[PDB]
Amino acid sequence: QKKENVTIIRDSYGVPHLYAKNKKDLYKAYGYVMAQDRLFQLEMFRRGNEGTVSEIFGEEYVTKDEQSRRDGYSDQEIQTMLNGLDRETKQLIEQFAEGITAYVNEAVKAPDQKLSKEFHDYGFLPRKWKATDVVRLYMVSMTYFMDNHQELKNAEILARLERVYGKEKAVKMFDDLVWKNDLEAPTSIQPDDQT
Amino acid sequence: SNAMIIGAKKSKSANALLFSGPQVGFVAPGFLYEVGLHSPGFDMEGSGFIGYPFIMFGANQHLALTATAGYGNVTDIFEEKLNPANSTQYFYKGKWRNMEKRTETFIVRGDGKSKKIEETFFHTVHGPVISLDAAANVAYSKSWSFRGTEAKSIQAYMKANWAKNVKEFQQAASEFTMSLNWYYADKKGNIAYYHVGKYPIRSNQIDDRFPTPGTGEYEWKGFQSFAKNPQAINPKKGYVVNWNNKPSKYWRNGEYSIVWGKDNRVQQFINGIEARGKVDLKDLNEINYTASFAQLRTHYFKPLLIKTLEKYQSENKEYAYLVEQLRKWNNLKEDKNHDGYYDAGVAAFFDEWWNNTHDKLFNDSLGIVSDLTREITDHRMGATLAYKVLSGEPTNYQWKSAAAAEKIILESTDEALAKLHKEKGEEADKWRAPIKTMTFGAKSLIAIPHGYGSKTEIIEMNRGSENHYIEMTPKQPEGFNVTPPGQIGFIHKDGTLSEHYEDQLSLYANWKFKPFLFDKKDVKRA
Ligand SMILES: [Ca+2]
Ligand SMILES: [Ca+2]
Repeated sequence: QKKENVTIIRDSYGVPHLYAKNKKDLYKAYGYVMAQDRLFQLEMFRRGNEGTVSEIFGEEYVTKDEQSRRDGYSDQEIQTMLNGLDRETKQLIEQFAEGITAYVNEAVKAPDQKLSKEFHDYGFLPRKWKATDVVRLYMVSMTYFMDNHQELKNAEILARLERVYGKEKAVKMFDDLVWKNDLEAPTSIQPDDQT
Repeated sequence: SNAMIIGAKKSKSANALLFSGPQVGFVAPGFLYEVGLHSPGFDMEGSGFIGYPFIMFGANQHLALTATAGYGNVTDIFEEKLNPANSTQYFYKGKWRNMEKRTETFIVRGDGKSKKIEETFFHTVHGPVISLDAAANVAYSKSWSFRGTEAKSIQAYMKANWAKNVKEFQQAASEFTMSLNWYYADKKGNIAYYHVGKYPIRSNQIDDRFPTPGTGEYEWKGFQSFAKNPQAINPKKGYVVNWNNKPSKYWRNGEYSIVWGKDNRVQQFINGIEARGKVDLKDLNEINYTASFAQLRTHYFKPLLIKTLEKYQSENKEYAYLVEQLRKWNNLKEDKNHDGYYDAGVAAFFDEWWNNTHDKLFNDSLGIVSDLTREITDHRMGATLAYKVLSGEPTNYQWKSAAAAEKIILESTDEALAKLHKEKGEEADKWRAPIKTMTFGAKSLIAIPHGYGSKTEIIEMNRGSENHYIEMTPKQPEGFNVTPPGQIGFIHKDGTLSEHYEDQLSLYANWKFKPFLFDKKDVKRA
């Protein structure tokens, strides 16, 4: 256990348990402990979203950075998103970023003890964080589970099938490959359970 | 990702239960971050994805929550009609429109020397341009139903953390704009399931499995009310299980229906829950173990294989033996005695039988598109079309008659057995395959390196990257969890590893767990 205004108890697995008097203090401590534990990971996840990984890891990541920038958002666009949130919520995201930044500032001042090996080996320093960067950390991972181009693959499947087999056969085959609705597919709820 | 929620009537203790199992791969430092958050009126313990200012898998004072990816239809591709005289113009609502253009500079590390490369990116009214078909005077743009609402989704998740009852949690769920399944269990015994996300109202003139013409006649017309999203509070069955399967019978997801077919991996969780009466967290862990090691094609395909071989076992002694071995096999690829080999030798036969069968079913018709169709017909969630063909159930195209299907099953058996006889011998114990292992590596699903990884090998498991098991007792959430590889990713400049870098790998590999801590008196001694 160790105390800003937030008591942090690290258990025997190193998990931090944060005891705060209010949410503003809590969310700053949350960002701080996450940066203490994971700063290089956070930095690289952010670079993934910004399309700046190739600054560190070279040409092998250029096309990935290009895709990220192609489909991503500017800082101003993200700031507009934050400005549309409830005031308190935006402020807590800002506090979280301030906590990450507090650790960054500590680490750059004592890099040999507080900056992890990957920064030393790759020869660069972590930058400070803003609330927009927190949104970037959300987007880099969550959007992966939502984003796909299967419509384009489907169009290509159908077109290739049609050019060899003709339209009527291609349509039947495609309907078996990508069905409209398989009524026998197992479901998590039943129709009569719907609210 | 998998999840289960158990209502009071199905729980041995009469307390609602929750199980989490998000599948986000295995990396060091881990994809998840575990924390305890405690301020006035807000007490919560669990994990979220790295960088998220909220818990996704865990419990507050009032409710436990988890999530699985929804696979709902939140991305559409628009086929833009390009001006043959100007490829930066597209036809939309009666007029040529100009694409928004953006130049982006990328600094690249070479060798050391840094170089600058430039790329130009385009947007239309529908979204970023992702693909060109210049030959066809077409560009493809991408519309996300959640475009510009990602921060609203963060806020919704924070509100779910702060929620104290079904009403507040459902309000938060109604504000989330991306496609997830959310699961809820509370101390009053309630459970709830929501397929969250903002689902657009599409044109009824288009086939939603393919790109939408972008000329303006087929635009989205807003987003459906959350009341039309699949959802249930206290469903009659008394539980909800999910492994990314379909929410409800008439819910559609367009181009990605390939994940929601008759043959679906959630069957492992259905089987386990239906085989039991009232359940406790130990039962849920046994179900997770089965799912984690199941050879998923066994559920529907092992009976079909047995039925075929049984017809010919009086002439072919090898088939009688295979039937006996297949019948006694528990359908798992597991290593209970930790000798480095899967325990059932017939599982190696079955794996090869399946690979041979899949190829014989489709190579002659789909070989010319297999770079795109194999990922459908041999999908990790199920092989519905193959099942329908082999079982003789109705299909739109007549892939194979029953006679041709049976010949495929037999040829695949003969080939698989011949190879095993040639290389290992005739007794099934000689066929046992070496276990496949995995490490917690340096590169996650975001496809860029974020650390140095770990070289410690553990058996591959079709399992969540973390697991929580939570019982909502009257006093507080109780239970157990594991969040490999460990909490702390820091490596000192000199190479010294945090003692908490990989100290949960053994728990994960050995089906052991650490206590879920909620009461501060427990935290201080944990
Ligand atoms: Ca779509
Ligand atoms: Ca073994």
